[PDB]
Amino acid sequence: GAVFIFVGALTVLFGAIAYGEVTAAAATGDAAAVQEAAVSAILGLIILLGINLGLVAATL
Amino acid sequence: GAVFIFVGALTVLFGAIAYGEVTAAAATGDAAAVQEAAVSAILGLIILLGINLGLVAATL
Amino acid sequence: MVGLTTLFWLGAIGMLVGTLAFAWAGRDAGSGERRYYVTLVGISGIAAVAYVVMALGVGWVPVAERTVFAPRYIDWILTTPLIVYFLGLLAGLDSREFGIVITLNTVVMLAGFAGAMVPGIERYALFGMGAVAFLGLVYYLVGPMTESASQRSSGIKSLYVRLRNLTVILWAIYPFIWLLGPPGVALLTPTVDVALIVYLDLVTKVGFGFIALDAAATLRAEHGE
Amino acid sequence: MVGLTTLFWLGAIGMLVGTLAFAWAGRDAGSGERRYYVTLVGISGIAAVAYVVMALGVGWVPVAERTVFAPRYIDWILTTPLIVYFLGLLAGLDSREFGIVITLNTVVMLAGFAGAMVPGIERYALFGMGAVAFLGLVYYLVGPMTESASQRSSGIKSLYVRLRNLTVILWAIYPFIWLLGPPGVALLTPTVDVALIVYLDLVTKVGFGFIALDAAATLRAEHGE
Ligand SMILES: *C/C=C(C)/C=C/C=C(C)/C=C/C1=C(C)CCCC1(C)C
Ligand SMILES: *C/C=C(C)/C=C/C=C(C)/C=C/C1=C(C)CCCC1(C)C
Ligand SMILES: CCCCCCCCO[C@@H]1O[C@H](CO)[C@@H](O)[C@H](O)[C@H]1O
Ligand SMILES: CCCCCCCCO[C@@H]1O[C@H](CO)[C@@H](O)[C@H](O)[C@H]1O
Repeated sequence: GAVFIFVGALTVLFGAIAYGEVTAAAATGDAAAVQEAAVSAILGLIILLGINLGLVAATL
Repeated sequence: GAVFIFVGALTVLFGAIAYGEVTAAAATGDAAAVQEAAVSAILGLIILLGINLGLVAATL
Repeated sequence: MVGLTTLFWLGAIGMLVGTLAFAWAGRDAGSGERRYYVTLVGISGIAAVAYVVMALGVGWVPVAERTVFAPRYIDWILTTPLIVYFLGLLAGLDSREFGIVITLNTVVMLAGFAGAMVPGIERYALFGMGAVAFLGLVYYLVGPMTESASQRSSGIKSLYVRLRNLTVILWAIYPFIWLLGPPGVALLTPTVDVALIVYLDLVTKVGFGFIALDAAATLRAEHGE
Repeated sequence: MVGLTTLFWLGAIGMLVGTLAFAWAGRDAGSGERRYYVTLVGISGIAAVAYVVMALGVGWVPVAERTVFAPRYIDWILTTPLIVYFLGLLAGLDSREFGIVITLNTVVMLAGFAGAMVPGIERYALFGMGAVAFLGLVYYLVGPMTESASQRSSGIKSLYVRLRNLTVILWAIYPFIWLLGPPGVALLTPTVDVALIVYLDLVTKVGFGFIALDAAATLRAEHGE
């Protein structure tokens, strides 16, 4: 319940922040800049999943 | 154990596929193309989290 | 160049494996369990055909600057009602009750299909029709049908609940993929859209079936077997 | 323009809230629980200062086409040993055993700091030093220290295990962020790196503390309180 909401909300929050970086990079017009922001977002989300999973396993 | 591995492995698999799309877009040189692939990856990963969470709750 | 076909083939393989597993598991099924195994085979079997067709590059429809897959929606129209049928059998529904849930389900599937093939904001009106029908279906599954299942054995009720939860929760995700995917605002690319659906389809069909298969032995033991 | 400072301020606020919560929770703590509450206050309090400093734009070091934050590593060097100390107190360690784990921990923290400030592949040798020391620390926490904790009450052993699991599992993620982040191959941008660390720091410090606070009452009841 509250945990799914917590991790889901945070993931969305992280996504928003990641999205912000991608959008800002796109504004420049440099495909390379966007790719760097995108790779960071993908890897960051994968790591975030690791943190959430670890937290759940450590508490539940 | 096996579930964390399963969802973690799949998430990494999805990330790889998403990364592939971003890289391919970057090769074109169009910042807009990269942004579209990046937004898709971020939203896709968030949805993937929803699926994994739903699956766990439905089985466990 | 096109990992799309690769994803479709993977979906086809997964559905095929499931189809064969269910068929084999029901080889010596009793006259009471028979319909269940046959239904599972039909669910995954039809899905397997749809994926093979798409993997072969057939049924691809480049609607207004977007790409939709006709076989996907045809598959849903024909397989989701079999899933509802399976759940209805566990709940112990009569002809009337079955007709109600199958009608609602069909409205959902038809709405998504029509909406996917329709350009313009009108597709959102069709989506709305499906969304409302879906809420009605969810109500029946969690309400009337759950009460009906409660009149069966503990094993049947337990299985119904497990499969009902998997269905309600995961089916609820499809409309979001539709809205965010190519059919809707197209924020998700075809590849990402297809990957997510392949995952969901395998779980809602093959996963669904394996859970039932895992409960089979316990259900037989309940009747003194 | 710079949500970095915003993330640092959020980390500062979270650490401050924790610091105040722990301080208040230990207002009427006994002479036996005292050290525990004081330690928690020190853990989150120092972290709070580090975040405020970074939020104010101080300690930012633009190492070779990358950005590292000195206060982050200084914070770790000073706070992680307090976390180990807290765990060691629950386990009931003696001076010698404490010295061993604190030494290992310091090697880890110092290695990461030096590596972050060092350009070239040499930083990976420093990372290696920290990684090996970390495995030694994990061994002590799961082995010798767990056996020591097993000689305490069930409540203490239970708390130790819960906090030890949280620590081992989450601490193991930091090296991956270091390797993939600015210090290493720089695949993660400063913003993403900082966001992930803010989350981890709050859990490993504030979450860690709240779990201990939640166990306090039960531990008192064990002694007949
Ligand atoms: C194997 C395929 C399955 C179980 C497909 C399930 C699909 C749904 C539950 C789709 C639902 C939709 C809505 C509720 C609104 C309209 C759009 C749809 C068709 C995506
Ligand atoms: C509040 C801060 C905490 C609990 C920080 C924990 C940090 C670590 C466990 C860092 C570990 C590292 C390694 C194992 C290898 C070298 C690089 C480090 C310092 C990132
Ligand atoms: C996929 C394999 C799972 C089989 C679960 C079926 C067990 C249901 O139980 C069966 O339900 C029938 C209702 O049509 C009754 O007529 C049977 O007597 C009863 O045993
Ligand atoms: C953060 C609040 C949690 C407090 C947990 C502390 C309970 C530990 O228990 C205490 O350990 C001491 C060892 O130094 C003993 O001397 C005390 O007698 C014993 O009660």
